[PDB]
Amino acid sequence: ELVMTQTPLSLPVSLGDQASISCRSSQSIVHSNGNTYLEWYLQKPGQSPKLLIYKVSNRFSGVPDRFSGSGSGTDFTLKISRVEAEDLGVYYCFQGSHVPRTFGGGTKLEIKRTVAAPSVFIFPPSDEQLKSGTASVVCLLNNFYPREAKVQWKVDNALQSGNSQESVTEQDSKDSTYSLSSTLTLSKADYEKHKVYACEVTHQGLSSPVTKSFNRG
Amino acid sequence: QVQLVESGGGLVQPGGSLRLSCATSGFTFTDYYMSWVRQPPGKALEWLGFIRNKANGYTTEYSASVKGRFTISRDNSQSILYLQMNTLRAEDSATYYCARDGSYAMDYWGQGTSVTVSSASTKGPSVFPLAPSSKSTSGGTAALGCLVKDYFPEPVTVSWNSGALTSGVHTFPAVLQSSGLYSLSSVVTVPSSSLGTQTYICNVNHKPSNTKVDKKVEP
Ligand SMILES: O=C(O)CCCCN(Cc1ccc([N+](=O)[O-])cc1)CP(=O)(O)O
Repeated sequence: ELVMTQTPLSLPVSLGDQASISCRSSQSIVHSNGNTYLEWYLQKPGQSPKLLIYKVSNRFSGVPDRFSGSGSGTDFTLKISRVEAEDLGVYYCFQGSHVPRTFGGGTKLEIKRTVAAPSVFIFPPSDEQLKSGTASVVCLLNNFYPREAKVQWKVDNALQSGNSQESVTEQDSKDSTYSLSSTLTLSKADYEKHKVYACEVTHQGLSSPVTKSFNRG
Repeated sequence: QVQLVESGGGLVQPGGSLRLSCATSGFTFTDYYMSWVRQPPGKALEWLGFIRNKANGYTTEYSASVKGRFTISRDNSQSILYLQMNTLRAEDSATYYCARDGSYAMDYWGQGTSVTVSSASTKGPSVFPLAPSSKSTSGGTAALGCLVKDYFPEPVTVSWNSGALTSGVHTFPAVLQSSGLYSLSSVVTVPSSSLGTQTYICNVNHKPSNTKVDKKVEP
C-alpha cells in the first residue's frame, strides 16, 4: 500500500553549503498509538546502511548535529547544514509504523570541488596473459573531476571501437574525485600484428588532450 | 559489543533454495525484532520482512514482493537469525543484510552476504600484473596494480600487502565481458624512486571457487 517517494534523486552540493532532502509518504505514518516512526539511514560507498535519525528528529548516537530530522504526517525533511567530504553517499528514509515496512527511493549526494585533471597511465598486456592467447591493454585516468571524461584507443594511429569497456569508481571520501579504468581487449594474434598502442584522454581540466603510448607487439 | 554477522550467501541455480543466517552477540537477542533487507548491485534498499521479539510471540511480517516464497525464523538458545528463500529468480540476486530493531530502530546492521542466481557455474579468476611500465613516462609518481580477470560469480576481494597498503588504492567495479565472465582491476599509486626498495602484493580472494592469490607486482 504505502509509497515512500524521495526527492531529489540526486543532489550536488558544494563543500560547506547546506543540503536538504524530502521524503513524502502515501499516508500518515503516525503509528496509531504513540507517535510516528520515520527514520533516516545513510549508506556510504562499500559500507552498510547506518542509522542517523530514528523517531523523526531523534538523532542517534555518534551522529553530528549538522543532521536534523523534521516534518510530520506525510512530509519529512532531512537537512545537513555545512556539508563536507565525509557526508558522501546515498540517504534513505524508512517508515516503521505500518507493516509492510517501507523504504524511500534513495537520494544520492555528490560533492562538488574545484576542477582536477586526470593523470593518465597505460599498461601493456602481461607476458603471463599473453601465453594464454589474449592481451589486455589497460588505461588509467586517476583522481580527476568532474566525472565526465573521454578515452579513445589508437592501435597504430587507427581509432578503435566496440572492443573496449570502462569502469568508474565512486567519489572518493577524501578528495572527492573520480577514477576510471579502460581496457582494450584484443587477441594475442592481432596484438602481434601491430606496433603503437595509445590511450588519448580528454577532460575539462585538460587544455590539450593528453596521450600515453608504448611500442611493443 | 553488538555484532551481527550473516552468511550462507553464494551462487544458486534458478528455482532452487538457499537459507541465510545472521549471527548476533552483544545484547539480549530475544528483546528485539530481527530484520532482513536486500540490495541489488547499484539499486535501492528493499525491506524484506522481520520477526517480532518474544514480547510479541515472535510473529513474522514479509514484504509482498517475497511473502509466501520467503520465511524468517530464529534460534533463541543460540541468538541466530534465519532467512529461508525458495524458487529464487535472477532478480533475487543481491546483498542481504540483517539488523535488529527496537528502542532505537535498526541501529545495528550486519556487513552483508551476497547472493547470485544463475545457471552459469563457478569459476576462479586469473591474476596478471599491471606492472609499473618500465620507462614510467614523465612522472615522479608511478601507478601499478593487478588485473583480476575471468571469474564468476561475484564478488572478489582485493587488498594490498595484507591490508597494510591503503594510500592511493583504487579497486574498480567489475564489468561483464562478452564471455559472461567478470573482470576488474586494482591500482595503487606510489613514488617511482622506491620501485626498487618497496614490495607490492595484491591479495585477491574469491570464495565461490575458494581462490586465494597473492601476486607480487614488479617493474
Ligand atoms: O506498543 C509498543 O510499545 C511497541 C511499539 C509498536 C511498534 N512495533 C515495534 C517497533 C518498530 C519500529 C521501531 N523503530 O524505532 O523504528 C520501534 C518499535 C511495531 P509492530 O506492532 O510489531 O508491527
